[PDB]
Amino acid sequence: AVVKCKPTSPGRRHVVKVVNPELHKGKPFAPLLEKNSKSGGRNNNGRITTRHIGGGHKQAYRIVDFKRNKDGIPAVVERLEYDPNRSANIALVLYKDGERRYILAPKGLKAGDQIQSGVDAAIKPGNTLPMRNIPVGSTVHNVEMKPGKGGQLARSAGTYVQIVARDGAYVTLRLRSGEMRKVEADCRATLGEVGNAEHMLRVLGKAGAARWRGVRPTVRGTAMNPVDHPHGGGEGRNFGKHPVTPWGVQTKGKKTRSNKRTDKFIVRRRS
Amino acid sequence: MKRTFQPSVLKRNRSHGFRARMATKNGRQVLARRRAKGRARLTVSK
RNA sequence: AUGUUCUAACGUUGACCCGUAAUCCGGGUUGCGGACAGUGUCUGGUGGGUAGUUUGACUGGGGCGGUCU
RNA sequence: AAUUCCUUGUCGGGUAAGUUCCGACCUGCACGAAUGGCGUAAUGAUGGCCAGGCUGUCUCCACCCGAGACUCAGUGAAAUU
RNA sequence: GCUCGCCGGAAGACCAAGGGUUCCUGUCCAACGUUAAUCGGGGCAGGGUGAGUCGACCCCUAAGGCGAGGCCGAAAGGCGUAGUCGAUGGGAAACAGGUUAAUAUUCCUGUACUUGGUGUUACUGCGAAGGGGGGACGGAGAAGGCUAUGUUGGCCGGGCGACGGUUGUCCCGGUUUAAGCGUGUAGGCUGGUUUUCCAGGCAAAUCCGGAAAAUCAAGGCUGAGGCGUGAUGACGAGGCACUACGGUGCUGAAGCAACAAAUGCCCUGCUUCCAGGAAAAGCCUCUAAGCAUCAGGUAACAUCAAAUCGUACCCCAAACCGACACAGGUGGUCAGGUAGAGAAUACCAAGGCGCUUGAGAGAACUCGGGUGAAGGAACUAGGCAAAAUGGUGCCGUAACUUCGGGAGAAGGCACGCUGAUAUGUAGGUGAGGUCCCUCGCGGAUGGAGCUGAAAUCAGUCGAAGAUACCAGCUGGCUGCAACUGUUUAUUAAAAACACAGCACUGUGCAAACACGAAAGUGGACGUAUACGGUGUGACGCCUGCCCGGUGCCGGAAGGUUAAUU
RNA sequence: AGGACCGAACCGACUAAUGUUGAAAAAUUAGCGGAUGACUUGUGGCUGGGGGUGAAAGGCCAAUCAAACCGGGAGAUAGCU
RNA sequence: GCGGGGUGGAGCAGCCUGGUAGCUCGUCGGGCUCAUAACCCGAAGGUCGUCGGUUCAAAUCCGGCCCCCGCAACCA
Ligand SMILES: [Mg+2]
Ligand SMILES: [Mg+2]
Ligand SMILES: [Mg+2]
Ligand SMILES: [Mg+2]
Ligand SMILES: [Mg+2]
Ligand SMILES: [Mg+2]
Ligand SMILES: [Mg+2]
Ligand SMILES: [Mg+2]
Ligand SMILES: [Mg+2]
Ligand SMILES: [Mg+2]
Ligand SMILES: [Mg+2]
Ligand SMILES: [Mg+2]
Ligand SMILES: [Mg+2]
Ligand SMILES: [Mg+2]
Ligand SMILES: [Mg+2]
Ligand SMILES: [Mg+2]
Ligand SMILES: [Mg+2]
Ligand SMILES: [Mg+2]
Ligand SMILES: [Mg+2]
Ligand SMILES: [Mg+2]
Ligand SMILES: [Mg+2]
Ligand SMILES: [Mg+2]
Ligand SMILES: [Mg+2]
Ligand SMILES: [Mg+2]
Ligand SMILES: [Mg+2]
Ligand SMILES: [Mg+2]
Ligand SMILES: [Mg+2]
Ligand SMILES: [Mg+2]
Ligand SMILES: [Mg+2]
Ligand SMILES: [Mg+2]
Ligand SMILES: [Mg+2]
Ligand SMILES: [Mg+2]
Ligand SMILES: [Mg+2]
Ligand SMILES: [Mg+2]
Ligand SMILES: [Mg+2]
Ligand SMILES: [Mg+2]
Ligand SMILES: [Mg+2]
Ligand SMILES: [Mg+2]
Ligand SMILES: [Mg+2]
Ligand SMILES: [Mg+2]
Ligand SMILES: [Mg+2]
Ligand SMILES: [Mg+2]
Ligand SMILES: [Mg+2]
Ligand SMILES: [Mg+2]
Ligand SMILES: [Mg+2]
Ligand SMILES: [Mg+2]
Ligand SMILES: [Mg+2]
Ligand SMILES: [Mg+2]
Ligand SMILES: [Mg+2]
Ligand SMILES: [Mg+2]
Ligand SMILES: [Mg+2]
Ligand SMILES: [Mg+2]
Ligand SMILES: [Mg+2]
Ligand SMILES: [Mg+2]
Ligand SMILES: [Mg+2]
Ligand SMILES: [Mg+2]
Ligand SMILES: [Mg+2]
Ligand SMILES: [Mg+2]
Ligand SMILES: [Mg+2]
Repeated sequence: AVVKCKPTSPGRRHVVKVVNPELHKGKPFAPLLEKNSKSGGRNNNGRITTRHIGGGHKQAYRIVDFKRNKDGIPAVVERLEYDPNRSANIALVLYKDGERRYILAPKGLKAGDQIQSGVDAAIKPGNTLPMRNIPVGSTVHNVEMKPGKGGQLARSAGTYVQIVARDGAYVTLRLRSGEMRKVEADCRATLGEVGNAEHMLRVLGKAGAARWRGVRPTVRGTAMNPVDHPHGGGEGRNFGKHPVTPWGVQTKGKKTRSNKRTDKFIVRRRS
Repeated sequence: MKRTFQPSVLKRNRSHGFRARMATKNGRQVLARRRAKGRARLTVSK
């Protein structure tokens, strides 16, 4: 549910919170946790390679099952959990053989719901099948791009793909971007949409809330000196040049895709 | 006011000590120069 | 010269086996691509991203104007 | 007008008297709509202006208490030439 | 030595880091010491640091470093796997009293504890480079229960006062005791227990996970404090005897209770929130290969071992960082009284100091303060500076507003002491007794003592009762930036930067993009509700016309046009 | 509850005066701002010079910064003093 | 200081590249209408800022003057 904070201080006036009462209040399932320490956006040369990354809260990594290859064995949803590592919530599921795993939580999934993977699974949200076995027109998420590799497409809160066509060995997918893409029919997908669609309605409200998420400030190129950035310079507010990145490439319209290896799979670009 | 030299024996030894010098070709060139010059104290190691 | 089809070069940041106590690497089996991609030499375009430099003299101070055979 | 040269524009307010301030006017040298326009409660060691209190800020200084300056003994510089 | 003054959330004490003999004694005073020096952190000589338990080392890992092979690179080299290092983090165990000139949880005295070896006994399934558990984790908040600690009474020992009074409702001092071991408490958490099964935990497992059944309800785990013992002891005022008159020797009373009470402890708890909160070993358990009257395991005794290195002294400083015995800088720990909300402030304790030139004088002028007739911003670029305001309770409070604010708006009134209510009240705390019980560290009753606001009424002193210290000036109109934040170390703190929000635009994952001759790495163990770039800058009302130029995007006939031939 | 309020420690640096051969190559005194957070701080680590890092001031990178320091080319060159 | 412009009543061409004044609107005359506007048909109207120079000949080319626009007017 989406709740607007009362303006008892100027940092609270604009805050809008997404509060989900279904989420587990306790600690996560410890056998499926590992550490993931922070980078500051620095590579193995030690240099900043992605700007504006630093600080924020410590976070444990939850091992999420994006492969969904434990076929033929039913699982029951134990609880939904907050995952700091992504926009979607995750669900702890218990397989009938006694194994527990985390999955991405689809829309509508609640504790006690039964799920299954494999060729003979029912066409029901949270069930995973090869897209050969999934009806054309279906909404799916967590879509594999290569068979066995694990889901890579439509994993963010509220996302999904539509299976628009099936032609031999391949299915055509409409992606959230608007791209039409071919994928091998043996690739798995999970029925339904990713949950937590209200994610996008949140309003952080204040500068510090972005700092908590490990985002450091952006300084505009036009606020700099010429030595620092192409936009830098001027006595007063001046510009008078075509917008570019800090490294001099045009940054308002110029296309940057260059991958002739994967062009064959793209039926229609997002446009 | 806080001045530039803030001593730490661990940082001294790790930064400029004999083993640090020996670890790289350019460090070994430092030692070679200092031996050739005939320095009494090759490194900060004490 | 296009178009298709193929596999056998080449790709794989799919899976699985082995070295092996190892998310490296290599070998193996398979799948998927496939003479494309990518790389080398040559070549047109673009290229203040970067570099080296040039940007005259006269002049009732210099600039600006004017001049220069 | 953080923008207006002419300019202390003009008219009104506030003052005995106001090149500043506030409100109008439009004749915009040379405002203007995300190099955003116009508003805006709250906020500000932010710029302007007005009042009450308060005062040695001032008319216009006086006196006092201490540390130096001054004399004595000891030690003992400097720039410069 | 006596007086005086100063610090006392420090200018006292204890450390770490850093330093290194500055420590303690004798001796010397040339140089050092901003003066003299008999003195010294100075010179010279001698002395002084004692550990199974404190720390290091050691075991374990974080970020990170190095890195067999490997991959890559003219060379040098780069990157990285297996590994191996790397604390600022996890991992056994000791306390009290006494002692030196100078060390002490180290010496000594008393009383403990821990881990390993080895042996005798009694049993007995042991076995890991593997599985599982545990270690093991956030912020804020709220309490209850305690204690350190203090206060007062009682008790004990001393006093009966330089000047009126002072055998008391009087004055001064003491009233201290550990670890350990027993107890298992206030409180926290958790149903036990037994059977049967089983696509899981890289193989197995009796372990863990799951499933189905019995059975029964108290099982267990954790835990401050208290209490008991340790302790017939230790310590103890003060007296007494020496004295080398510095100090040693000797002895030794009382040693309780109530109340108050931490920011410490229970508490790694509990409640709640979103930003979702290390790792590995020790440790516990399970088995595999193996071994099987052998090892191995476990228990109980008995012995033996616990090496090495640090340990002086300074440490908010004259010993460290600042060229100085330099108004500077420097992490952690301790936390007495009265007043107070308080770690503010004032005065004090314990403790420590008077800051290494003095003596006079009492000119101008400079510095830091005090007070000022009448006036009251006339000063000045400008109320700059100073003056003023200041507490608590109550009454009261405007425009405007995003309904939170504005607001401590503004303005006002009370305030000391003494008595009464009430020889001390409401409250808090609670002894004995009285009972009850699954007899405890139990319950109920009960109220002794102890503590103790706040108010009203009545008096009363002063010029003045928030008397000192301490402690908002306030209002009106306006520009700019929404706000909190950031910035030119050392002349600019702002209207600049950032910001939540907005928009454009790239990017389909081997993403774009960035660092890298490369291999790789970041982006991200993310996936378009995601990431990157660019502009704008909360919110409200909105954001008009122009594609000629110049960029970009799309097209692709025609012309022109490279290497090539 | 809160980048809430008032206020010590702590972090900072708005005003004045002093100092300016300083007590000090950036301080002191009196006032001043934040003070549960985009806070502050210890210990270790990482990024290297046309390079880093920068809530952006050409700031900072050992009292040095519109291109650090050190050594070398090196007795650079100097129609200039 | 440096560029630019002064052409029928209005706005605007013709200047370069000497001989030659165009365009749209307005004006006037006739029509259409009951009248007016509209609309139709026919006309008139700038020796070209002024003054000189040059040339066989000047809107034109050169110079002065007058007028009206720009720009520039700086560093201590
Ligand atoms: Mg994240
Ligand atoms: Mg942004
Ligand atoms: Mg700038
Ligand atoms: Mg540039
Ligand atoms: Mg400008
Ligand atoms: Mg250039
Ligand atoms: Mg050259
Ligand atoms: Mg040049
Ligand atoms: Mg010249
Ligand atoms: Mg003016
Ligand atoms: Mg006036
Ligand atoms: Mg006005
Ligand atoms: Mg503007
Ligand atoms: Mg627009
Ligand atoms: Mg003298
Ligand atoms: Mg104090
Ligand atoms: Mg010595
Ligand atoms: Mg001494
Ligand atoms: Mg002498
Ligand atoms: Mg002397
Ligand atoms: Mg000495
Ligand atoms: Mg490592
Ligand atoms: Mg390496
Ligand atoms: Mg090697
Ligand atoms: Mg190790
Ligand atoms: Mg340590
Ligand atoms: Mg001592
Ligand atoms: Mg007590
Ligand atoms: Mg506290
Ligand atoms: Mg000591
Ligand atoms: Mg000092
Ligand atoms: Mg001194
Ligand atoms: Mg500090
Ligand atoms: Mg005097
Ligand atoms: Mg004075
Ligand atoms: Mg005064
Ligand atoms: Mg007066
Ligand atoms: Mg008076
Ligand atoms: Mg005046
Ligand atoms: Mg005057
Ligand atoms: Mg003032
Ligand atoms: Mg004052
Ligand atoms: Mg104004
Ligand atoms: Mg602001
Ligand atoms: Mg601020
Ligand atoms: Mg400055
Ligand atoms: Mg990658
Ligand atoms: Mg802006
Ligand atoms: Mg703006
Ligand atoms: Mg606050
Ligand atoms: Mg600062
Ligand atoms: Mg300043
Ligand atoms: Mg101060
Ligand atoms: Mg504030
Ligand atoms: Mg405050
Ligand atoms: Mg510097
Ligand atoms: Mg250079
Ligand atoms: Mg040379
Ligand atoms: Mg020379």
